[PDB]
Amino acid sequence: FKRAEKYVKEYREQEREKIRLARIAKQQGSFHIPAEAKLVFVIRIKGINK
Amino acid sequence: AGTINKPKKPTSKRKTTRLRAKISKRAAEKKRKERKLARKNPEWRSKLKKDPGIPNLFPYKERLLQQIEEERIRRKEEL
Amino acid sequence: VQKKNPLRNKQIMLRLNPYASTFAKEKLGEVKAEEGKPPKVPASFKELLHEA
Amino acid sequence: MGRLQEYQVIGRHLPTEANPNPALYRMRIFAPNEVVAKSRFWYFLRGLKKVKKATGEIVSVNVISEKHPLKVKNFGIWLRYDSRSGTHNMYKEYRETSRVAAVEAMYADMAARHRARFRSIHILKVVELEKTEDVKRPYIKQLVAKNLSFPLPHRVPKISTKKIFSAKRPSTFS
Amino acid sequence: RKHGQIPLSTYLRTYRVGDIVDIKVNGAVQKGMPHKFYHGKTGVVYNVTKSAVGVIVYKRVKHRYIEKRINVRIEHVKPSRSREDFLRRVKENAELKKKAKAEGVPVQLKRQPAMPREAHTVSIADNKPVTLAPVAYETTI
Amino acid sequence: FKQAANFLWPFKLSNPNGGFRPRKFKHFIEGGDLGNREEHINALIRAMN
RNA sequence: CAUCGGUUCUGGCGGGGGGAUAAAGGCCCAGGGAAUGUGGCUCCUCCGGGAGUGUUAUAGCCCUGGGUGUAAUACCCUCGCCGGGACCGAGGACCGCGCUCUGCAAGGAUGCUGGCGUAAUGGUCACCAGCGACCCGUCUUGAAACACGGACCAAGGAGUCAA
Repeated sequence: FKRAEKYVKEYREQEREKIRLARIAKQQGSFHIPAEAKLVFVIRIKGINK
Repeated sequence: AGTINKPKKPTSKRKTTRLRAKISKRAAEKKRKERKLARKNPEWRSKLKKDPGIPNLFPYKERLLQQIEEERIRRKEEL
Repeated sequence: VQKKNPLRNKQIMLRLNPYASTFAKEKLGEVKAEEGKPPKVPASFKELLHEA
Repeated sequence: MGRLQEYQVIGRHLPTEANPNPALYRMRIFAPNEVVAKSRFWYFLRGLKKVKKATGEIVSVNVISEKHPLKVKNFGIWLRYDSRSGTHNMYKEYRETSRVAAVEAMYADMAARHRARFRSIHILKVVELEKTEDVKRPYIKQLVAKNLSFPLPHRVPKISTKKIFSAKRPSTFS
Repeated sequence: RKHGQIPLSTYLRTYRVGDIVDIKVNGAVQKGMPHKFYHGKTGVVYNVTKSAVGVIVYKRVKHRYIEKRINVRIEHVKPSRSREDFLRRVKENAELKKKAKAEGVPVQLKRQPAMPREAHTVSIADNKPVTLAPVAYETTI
Repeated sequence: FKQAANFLWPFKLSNPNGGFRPRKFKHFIEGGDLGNREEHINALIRAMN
């Protein structure tokens, strides 16, 4: 229960922190490059023939 | 020609499988042959491409020439 | 004997995650943003945005 | 070519020891989404500079919305398209309410009239004609005329396609 | 390789059993030359003799590998830098792990491949972006 | 993450509700569905799941 | 028919976040400008209307900045709620994980009711209808074709034994 509460708080804080960094860079007259993605989800959509 | 009152034998658009396969194979063989003659072709080929330019009917062509000349002078001053 | 979906059967959701009831009660999916007057866009940003 | 949005894409080469602050390149690209916009950015940047996707980064992608989508405007588009012969210039004009709508009309018109696809058209400039004296194409000059009023003869009435039979022969005057 | 005199630091390299050596055949010296094959191949030293060394090569025939023992003079063998990235690394892990165990803080000691880069902020001042068309305007001139 | 992902059996999704694009075996940039679609994978996940 | 569980299709509603803290836009404030030039003035006239002038007048428009404004809305992402429908009910005392904890939607359907109790359900055969469907062996070669055998039925009929 406590661990899930911590995880929900961490997700919300990460989202608002990314938005805040982008906004402060835009207001200081620069550009915040976000971090490249660390997780990908690969789906095989073609068959097993040839 | 008296086509309307007396038509002739119709020209069939229904192609045959033999003709389709033969045309496809001749097309592929022609593609390979033109690639070979392109690799063996001794005709001169320019590295640079002749650029078509700017159309005359573009209404802001004069302002674009102003911008290009200004940027050229700016680059010459910077260099 | 039967796999039940936690997104549909809420009893399995509270079995796997006891924090779901607290989430739904405290409305953590409807958290409003922080208060404060937002600063306006810098003029240089709009000039670069609409630069030809 | 679809519901298009204009994006500014700013990118640069990756910083190295020789160049801690490499130059930034900004382009205005019409694309259906940001992935296609970044792909077109890398394509046009490979066409001009020693930067590719593996050696560069995307600094920013922003959406450029129309300032006045409710004002009727005249747009002049200078473009280059690739045909069997080679690359050719075209100057065309469109009377639309946004640059994105002008670009969709451009893509539809070139596909209809010259069989040019999205992959073979380079949009070089899209400009606004501030004055009506800058309009050159007669099919826009007949639209920018003074006191333009015209009827609509032979208007086929819109009857539902699920209603098969009608008891009155329709009229084409409304 | 330039024609004429052979460099004499070839004779001053010491080879031991177990060392990894390349085979680069010198055209000037005909004694101790291996076959047309086994040139440009990397192997293991098993025998060290006065002017030659024995190299273990794994030749391929049909659908199997056969061990071959090739006697090559010191003219045509060169030390191979394949396992220097192993020896320097294993030494570096040895002292770094000793220091980290003495200090107390655990470390990441395995080499990691190229991870995606983190977030950072790029300033626009004095580096204002330039707008590019699909073709250069001075080129359209 | 390696242990968690290897513990997770490969997910067996259903076909997308609403289907694919008209030509599916083509890159997402060209107008198909193969390749990296970046953040647009989520709509496909809701369709396939 | 009611209450449920599994899977799934579809409709509506209430919130949150993001971007130029959407872009617009309305209503005000301060400037500037133009014509596809409004009013006015002038000249022609078939006097129906045209032509010239100039910047709002007895219409208006465009551009720039500020306020309402942390406006609304579109788009994208997301947290839930309420309906409508279809297919399915595997297991068989209890155990377990749980919750809203007298009980329960929590390790797989029960409760109420009606008609009939027989060819009614179900099955077999014959035929019609919709859809599907080339004559079997053998041979050939990589395969098909060609070629070969087959009027029909009953019985017999071909990898056995010894060393």
